[PDB]
Amino acid sequence: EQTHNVVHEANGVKLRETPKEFFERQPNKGHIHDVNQYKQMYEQSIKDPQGFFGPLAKELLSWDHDFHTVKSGTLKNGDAAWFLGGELNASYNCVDRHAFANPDKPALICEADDEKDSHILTYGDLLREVSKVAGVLQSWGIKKGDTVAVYLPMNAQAIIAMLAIARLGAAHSVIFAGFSAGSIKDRVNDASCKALITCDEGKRGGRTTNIKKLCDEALVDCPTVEKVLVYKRTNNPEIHLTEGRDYYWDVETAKFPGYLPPVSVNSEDPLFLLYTSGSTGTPKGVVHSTAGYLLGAALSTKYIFDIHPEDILFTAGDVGWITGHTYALYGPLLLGVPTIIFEGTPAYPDYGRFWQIVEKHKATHFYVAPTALRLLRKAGEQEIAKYDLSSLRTLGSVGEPISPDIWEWYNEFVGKNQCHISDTYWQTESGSHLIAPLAGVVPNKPGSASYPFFGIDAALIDPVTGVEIEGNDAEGVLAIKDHWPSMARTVYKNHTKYMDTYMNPYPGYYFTGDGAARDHDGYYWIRGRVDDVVNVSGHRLSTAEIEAALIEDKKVSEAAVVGIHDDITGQAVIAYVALKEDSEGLRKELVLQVRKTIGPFAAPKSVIIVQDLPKTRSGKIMRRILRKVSSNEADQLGDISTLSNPQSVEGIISAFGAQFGK
Amino acid sequence: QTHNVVHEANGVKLRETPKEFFERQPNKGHIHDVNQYKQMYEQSIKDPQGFFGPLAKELLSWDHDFHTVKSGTLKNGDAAWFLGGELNASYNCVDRHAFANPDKPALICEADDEKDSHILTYGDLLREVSKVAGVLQSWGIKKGDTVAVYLPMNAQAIIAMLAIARLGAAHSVIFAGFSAGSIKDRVNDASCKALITCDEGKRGGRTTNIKKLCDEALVDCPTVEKVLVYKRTNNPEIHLTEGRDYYWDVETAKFPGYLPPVSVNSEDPLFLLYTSTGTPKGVVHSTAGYLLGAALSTKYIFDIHPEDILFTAGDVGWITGHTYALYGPLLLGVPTIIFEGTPAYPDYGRFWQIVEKHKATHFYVAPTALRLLRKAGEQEIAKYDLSSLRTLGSVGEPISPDIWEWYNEFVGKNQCHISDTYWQTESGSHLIAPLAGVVPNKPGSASYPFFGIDAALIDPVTGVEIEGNDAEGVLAIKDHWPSMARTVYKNHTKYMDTYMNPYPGYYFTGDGAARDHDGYYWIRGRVVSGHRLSTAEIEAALIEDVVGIHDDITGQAVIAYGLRKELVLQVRKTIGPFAAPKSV
Amino acid sequence: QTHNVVHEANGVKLRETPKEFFERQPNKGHIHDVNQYKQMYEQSIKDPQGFFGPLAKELLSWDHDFHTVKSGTLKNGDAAWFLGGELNASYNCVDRHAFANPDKPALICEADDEKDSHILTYGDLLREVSKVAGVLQSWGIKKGDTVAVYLPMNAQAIIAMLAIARLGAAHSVIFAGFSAGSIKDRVNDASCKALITCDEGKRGGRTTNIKKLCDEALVDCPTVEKVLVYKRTNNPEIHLTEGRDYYWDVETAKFPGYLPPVSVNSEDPLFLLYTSGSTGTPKGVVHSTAGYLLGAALSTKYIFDIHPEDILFTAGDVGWITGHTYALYGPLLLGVPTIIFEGTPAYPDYGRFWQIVEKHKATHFYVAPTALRLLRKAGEQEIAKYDLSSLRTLGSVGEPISPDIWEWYNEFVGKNQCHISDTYWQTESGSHLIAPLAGVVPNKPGSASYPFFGIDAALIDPVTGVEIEGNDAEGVLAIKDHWPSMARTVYKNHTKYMDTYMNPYPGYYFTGDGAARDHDGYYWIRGRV
Ligand SMILES: C#CCOP(=O)(O)OC[C@H]1O[C@@H](n2cnc3c(N)ncnc32)[C@H](O)[C@@H]1O
Ligand SMILES: C#CCOP(=O)(O)OC[C@H]1O[C@@H](n2cnc3c(N)ncnc32)[C@H](O)[C@@H]1O
Ligand SMILES: C#CCOP(=O)(O)OC[C@H]1O[C@@H](n2cnc3c(N)ncnc32)[C@H](O)[C@@H]1O
Ligand SMILES: [Cl-]
Ligand SMILES: [Cl-]
Repeated sequence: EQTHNVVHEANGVKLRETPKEFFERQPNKGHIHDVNQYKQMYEQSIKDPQGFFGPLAKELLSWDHDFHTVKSGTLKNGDAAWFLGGELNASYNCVDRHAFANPDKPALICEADDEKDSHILTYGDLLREVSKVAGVLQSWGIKKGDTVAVYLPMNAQAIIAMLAIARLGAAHSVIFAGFSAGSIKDRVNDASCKALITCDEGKRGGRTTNIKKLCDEALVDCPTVEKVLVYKRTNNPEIHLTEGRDYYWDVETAKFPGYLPPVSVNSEDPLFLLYTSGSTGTPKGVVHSTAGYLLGAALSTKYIFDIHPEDILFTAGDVGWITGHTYALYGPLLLGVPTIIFEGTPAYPDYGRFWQIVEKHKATHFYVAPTALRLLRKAGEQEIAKYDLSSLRTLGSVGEPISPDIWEWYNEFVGKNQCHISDTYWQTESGSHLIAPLAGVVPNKPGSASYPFFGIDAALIDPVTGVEIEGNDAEGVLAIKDHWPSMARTVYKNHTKYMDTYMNPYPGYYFTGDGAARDHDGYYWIRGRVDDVVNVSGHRLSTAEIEAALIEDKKVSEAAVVGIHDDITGQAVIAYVALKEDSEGLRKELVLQVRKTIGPFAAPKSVIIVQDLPKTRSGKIMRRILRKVSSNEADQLGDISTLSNPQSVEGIISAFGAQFGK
Repeated sequence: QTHNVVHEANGVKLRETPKEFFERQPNKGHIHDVNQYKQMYEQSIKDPQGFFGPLAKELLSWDHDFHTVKSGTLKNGDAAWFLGGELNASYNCVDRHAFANPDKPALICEADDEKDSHILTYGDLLREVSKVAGVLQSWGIKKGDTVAVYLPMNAQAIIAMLAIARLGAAHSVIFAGFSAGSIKDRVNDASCKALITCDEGKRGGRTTNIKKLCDEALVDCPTVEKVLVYKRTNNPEIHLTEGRDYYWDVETAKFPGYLPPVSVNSEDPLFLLYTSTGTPKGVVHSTAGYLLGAALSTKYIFDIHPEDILFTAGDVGWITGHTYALYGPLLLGVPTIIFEGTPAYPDYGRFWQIVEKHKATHFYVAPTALRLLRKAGEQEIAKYDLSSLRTLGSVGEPISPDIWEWYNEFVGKNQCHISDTYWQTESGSHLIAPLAGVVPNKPGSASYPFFGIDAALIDPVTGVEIEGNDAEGVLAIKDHWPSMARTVYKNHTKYMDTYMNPYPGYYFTGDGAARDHDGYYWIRGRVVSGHRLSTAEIEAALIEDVVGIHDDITGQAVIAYGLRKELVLQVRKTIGPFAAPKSV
Repeated sequence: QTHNVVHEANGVKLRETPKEFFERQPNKGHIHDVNQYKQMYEQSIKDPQGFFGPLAKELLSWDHDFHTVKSGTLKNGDAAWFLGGELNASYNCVDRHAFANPDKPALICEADDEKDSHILTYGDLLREVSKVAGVLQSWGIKKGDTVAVYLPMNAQAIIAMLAIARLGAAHSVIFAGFSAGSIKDRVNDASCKALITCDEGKRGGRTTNIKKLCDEALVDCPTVEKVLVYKRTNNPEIHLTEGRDYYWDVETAKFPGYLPPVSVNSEDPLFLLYTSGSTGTPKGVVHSTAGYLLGAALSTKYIFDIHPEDILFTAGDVGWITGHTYALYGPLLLGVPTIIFEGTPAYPDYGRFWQIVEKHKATHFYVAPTALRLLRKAGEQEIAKYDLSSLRTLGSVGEPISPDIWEWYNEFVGKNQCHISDTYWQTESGSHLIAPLAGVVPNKPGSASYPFFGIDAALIDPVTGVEIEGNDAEGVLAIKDHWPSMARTVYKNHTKYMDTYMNPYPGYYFTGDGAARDHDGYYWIRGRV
């Protein structure tokens, strides 16, 4: 049909063909001929994964040992495996092989917080520094199977640290630099890391950040950490190093040579742990294999973004999150292109920094979160005209829904109606892109991620019946019908939590946690999470974890945290608190509690003080009532006589109306 | 036609394989007739490189190629096969079949009480082996470690052995009937880092105290860092030691159903198997050579095809369960029946109920069991449909012509082939046996030597090989073979003193045998400076009025525990001048 | 024609290889003439990938292919060869020759007193090396560990090194003449998990205190968990520490005559060898596995002209690089017998070397000019008592050889019928740098002549730091690019390595020596600067 009765996003939406200038700027024949070749390749990646991914794994990756089986396992049994029998090394495929080919080609284009401190590392430079850091870790006893934590800002040392760890066959666990001491402690202890790599202080927005200080605070309770490597980011001599545990990056790396043999690992040996928040309260360490994850990175980076050897990628992300892992580090370095590592903010020294960077290095591909696009539209639209952005041809959006208006703003003001826009939908647990418009191939509907990617058999499940929905113009739970190379393989030392979360809810499928809709053309429209996980400015948060931090305050008895829409951050956290026995004073105190328990980025937008929370006959909190109230749907609550304290609802409603502003 | 030495063979008609064997055979037999067998055998002796090289590639999956098929000599105790090659045992027993057909049955587990019986597919087996391997790996188990197993004959024993071999470590299986002291000795000699066991066992309906005996042993086993305990009975009164003991179900739940197998060298030890007035010695088997011997013997002697189902009524506590309940059949990708209980529980028809239930085609048992069932449950055999069987194996002890006939008629219905298999823990796999559907049987004779086994009879007095037939003597083997044991753990000298030095240039089985005019071997049971002495005879001469040890000059020395000179002369004039003890 | 700078070169007639060399040669020479050598040399400089790749395949057995022949630069101290490949040193030096012909001799052992001499075949060598590795494997020694050796020059020293390399560990040989303080400094720097030594030694008929010195040093060596002690004299009053010291014979009896060798990466360290430098305490020179082995095999073959039928007698000691490269690896890699001499040139008389050469029909002899000066002074008359007609290559090493000693070496030992190879190299080069190839390069007494494959020699002006073009020149000797057997670091002190070798003249390797180059390109070593 032409009209949609379910997918209202799609009604009267004109397709947006790739502009002709995209192809004029393309350095070579595109990797895909047209949308028909894409459909053929897609159908093969579903019907015949062995014949499709086998050759691609050989083309894009360098192997130390061949694989005998392309694909094994099933979602329902949680035993997925790819490229069995094969051996390889991640740092070899990202550094060594490119350095041998051309050691002088740029690899890390590092733009520091303050541009005066920017620099460029070639592949030859990167090989030597990765080798030396790996040499230090090796002399410390790090070996295949160990885990090493990283607590660094978004700069060269973070990338070097990750690649040095993977060079030895160990798994890195990168901890976002905005995390508090308690969040560091939790992640390090769950992984039992033997070593940590960090720095003395950080630079953000021109202001100094206390990085080593928070490590010392967490490490008092991290008995498994034997040694710490400290990079002199500020060289502030007043930063204390603990004798026998802490050692300086520059001093130790000077003892070792600029080449170290990489350690061969199995395709399914763990490459890294990345701790993610879910519906649990405690963060869960998502584990990724080596071969499957790397192939997914190279494959998506190449085909969805249309990356060629001549190109330059600026992923405005942070390696503390999956987007930096896959599309600032592994994706581009696997393909041998330069990648821009930006340490600062889009506002420093002014709101043209992104564009100053793009113009400076003639970047061809730009990848950013819609939260930033909203900021630059609100505060820095006047800066764009100062910069030449004609080197760009691919503009990616990631991590949250992109509104059609922001899509248009991105298309016109950054791309000049001349670039292809790739709204990429995916997750930490998927490793790489799931649904995205391939650059130069897929026509765009603003606000739609369009078609599923190679190896991704997407489906919609009816939330009522648990049955897959045939046909288009449909809505439901977004699930995937078979595993794919870059799919996460477990939750570290807690594979049962992994099964209960992703595989068991919809047996036979993978459960994304998201709902979506499919229009008459097969285009998917993401409709946000269905498991009440909150995404604030691109950061996955656990409302359960925020409730725990608020309760830790001994003046608080009960806490209930929900998420609502926000014009700036996408979603905002609303915290409801009941006290046992101050005003904004207490509310400010609680916000700071969340800041130092989890991290500044998890602070609630607002704190509502209530006499008590609505609870069932059981004694448990009905959070549905707090969600309906917080979204000004006070009506639609329904019959509340099932509660044990229905009189509380009135107080909840009035408190939200009185305290959300103030 | 007449024998003056091998009296067993006089007037024994050959017993051709019944026609029903071939009617029940799922495919064309692997060997056409005895003449083809003789050609293949002669090559496996004269040209081991050209014979075993191709078979090693056919029957095994390799992670790294081998550059030399065969190396070393018996006289130097440096035997090695497929040098340079790398592989993994659990990959060849599980992974490769799971990829091919994950739903094909692998372990048909018959519990002590049938209500608890279940079937694991190759896909199921891969997941369970991977999860246990993940637990052990997170505990620090790695190549070169030894891990003890103290479990009954059930799925967990099989899973545990394969998970240990998946990491490149060596499993040391300890028969679940052993005492605390027997556990203690074996664990300490092997210096095991971990132990896998269960809380209690079920045998004949009665509960056995398994974990309790382990705790008693482990008080003096400092090398054991952690123990994995399976809830076989879930008896809550069974104590676990904080910080050491962890539950199988709890820990395996933390890890995924796939774990990369760890490649090992062809000559890396696959397992240690301790023997029962001697002190227990850990017989060590290589990885590649042992596996090939298992697959090769299982395939050709038993005539195993992919469609078949093997019931080895043995226990992994002994070599028979190791090779023909686990490795042999799983290497070939067939189902294997793991029976936890006794032949009497819940009644004396259980074996036959099991064979009927799963339509087993191959049955392998010790004459001791056949004597029991003949004495107490003969009437139960006919109650069950046993027409799926075509091969009936006997192992571990001589099968008398009388028992052979009873086995042939009441179990086989004069329609099956009987394979009297002779071998030892140290040989890894069959040495002398009638190939099913190929070799005619003489009841009580193991018949011909197997591929790669150059059998001979040695005069025990002179150490000289006996030429010709109608002969008797010490059973010895003239060259090493792929599945031959490689050492005794951390005691290679005892290995040399036992197998290689008594008759230098040969392997000494410890058994006597006779060879008749047709070449059939008849096992006849167990038997200083080149002169053989009898410790028993020196004790007798001294009593009318002794032990052996290694010696760097005279090879071995005899120590017997004015009068000392009188006794030495007594032994010289009773036995012989060269038979005097070194010291009295 | 005339030299104004290289005064050593004026009026020095070339000395061609005697005819009897080519008569005693068992097979067609590996290089026909000097002109073919220069075509090969120029390829080894202009095309290292195309020259050394095939030679790496030809001379070494691999467990994994390599993907890149050469990587890195002198200026960044990140040189690497045969990247991605794996192999094992003991497999190439023992196993593969045992399989081919186990009865061929490998170690021709001449003890301090000849009555105790014996010969190990490659089959015998493999069984012994396996048993010792089996001992170390059971002790926890594994790839990445370092194991110290404190043994005289005899079979056990050779066996211990090969057994340590069989497991993928690095052996740190400590010359048996070192004091306890020297042992202490070396063992601690390397953090050795185990030590292999003996109870006592035999040197010139006298007993030496070996275990006693180890015990005095080990009181300050916490990392050493276990010690393996060989019974050289079997003196029962030698104390072994309970729980730490075990006997060689007692432990090897427990293990089988074969053990699988452990694969190591091309650039995994094969050994540490501690040198005395101009800067304080000893420094652990580290050598790769593939690069070093290729260099040892390639130079042994082409400079000495070694063939399968030949027998090499390197009268050195494995405490030093000369014994590492040319008493052990070089010859064993090529599957020829090597003569391991424990005693002195003086005991029981000054005809010991020659009695050995005659005894075993040695075709190659390799010694330091210090021994030549000793024998010239004291043992010249003994040379005529022994048949030395099997020799055809006479090597000099470790120090300049004066034209006088050269002539003496040439006439009384070589009988004016042998070729003389004055080899110049260092511990840090792994193998020969400059030497006259046997049967190829005519000699100028006192000159090492031309650089070897992959060695791009040059002279630098010490004052200006600029390479000196043209011949008839003097200055600091340097190399313009790294070579396969070049040392890769100083253990846990890569900065000392960069400061010593790579930084003085960036872009070059600094040999620490001064030299001169004459109009014919022959190099004249002028000693340390
Ligand atoms: C990537 C990343 C960060 O991964 P993660 O931090 O795991 O968050 C994953 C969740 O982010 C949301 N999301 C991500 N990309 C889009 C998109 N293009 N359109 C709409 N929603 C999107 C969904 O809710 C995902 O499940
Ligand atoms: C198998 C097994 C268990 O191996 P193991 O427990 O080592 O006992 C090995 C000894 O068993 C006896 N034996 C084994 N098979 C037969 C046979 N077919 N006919 C006669 N005797 C036999 C011999 O004495 C063996 O040396
Ligand atoms: C080999 C070795 C031992 O290596 P090492 O002990 O490091 O000493 C190395 C130094 O010995 C001197 N040297 C070595 N060989 C010669 C020679 N043929 N002609 C002149 N001088 C020589 C130089 O000074 C070297 O740099
Ligand atoms: Cl005994
Ligand atoms: Cl006597």
